[PDB]
Amino acid sequence: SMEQVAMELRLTELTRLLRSVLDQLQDKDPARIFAQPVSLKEVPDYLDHIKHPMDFATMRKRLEAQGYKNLHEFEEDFDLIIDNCMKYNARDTVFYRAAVRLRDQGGVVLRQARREVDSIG
Ligand code: NA
Repeated sequence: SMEQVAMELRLTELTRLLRSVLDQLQDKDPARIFAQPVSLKEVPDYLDHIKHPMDFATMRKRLEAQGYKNLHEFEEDFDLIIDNCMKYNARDTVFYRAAVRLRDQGGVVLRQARREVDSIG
């Protein structure tokens, strides 16, 4: 049907906006601390601590599979990256600190993306 295509055209444009959002968020992690999943070979106990791991490459594969229905789902994944890090790592570490900064710097970008999504559809 013609409805399904118009929907697919919107999902596609939502994917195009979320791609740009993802690039802007990832630019706020120049150290690439959140680039890739936490290594289970290197932190073998990680899953005893963190039940839902997340990272920017894993978000990217979901993004390109058009697996984000809306901005809320996308934000959930971003928040996981931050919240996981802040639990596993103590306050006085470079990792915890990198998350706090990513959160603060990401808020501006997510603020405007919420307006652009409401505004465009
Ligand atoms: Na902790």
